[PDB]
Amino acid sequence: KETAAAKFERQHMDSSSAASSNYCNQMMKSRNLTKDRCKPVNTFVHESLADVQAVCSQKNVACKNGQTNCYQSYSTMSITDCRETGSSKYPNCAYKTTQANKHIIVACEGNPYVPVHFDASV
Ligand SMILES: O[C@H]1CO[C@H]2OCC[C@H]21
Ligand SMILES: O[C@H]1CO[C@H]2OCC[C@H]21
Repeated sequence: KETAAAKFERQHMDSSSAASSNYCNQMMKSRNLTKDRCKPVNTFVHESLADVQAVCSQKNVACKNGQTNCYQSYSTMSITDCRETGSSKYPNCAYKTTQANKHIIVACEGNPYVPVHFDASV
């Protein structure tokens, strides 16, 4: 199917600015993140693809799994955190939409060196 780079864009990119309270419910579904199960948590970045791709040349930091290919953005970015509620039960996945402005940390790989995993937001 899709590549790791493409999967990252599908799961985490939404350049279309600060996200409603129904945002995650619609987005998690439209991006096919509720196909096999209700993905517990997810984060969407409201910045241009170029700006997110540029993070691969920014601050090198350790990944949560111990690998060394993670990078933290020098500036904060507009992001939306999606967290599954308790009343949420597949195939009816319910999410809590939370907007914020924080630095993002992504793992990069390949040639071209691009984001392939969203590690965290700090
Ligand atoms: O869960 C509530 C929050 O905002 C409403 O609009 C659509 C669905 C909704
Ligand atoms: O499993 C139970 C716990 O809370 C309910 O609401 C939706 C599904 C439910």
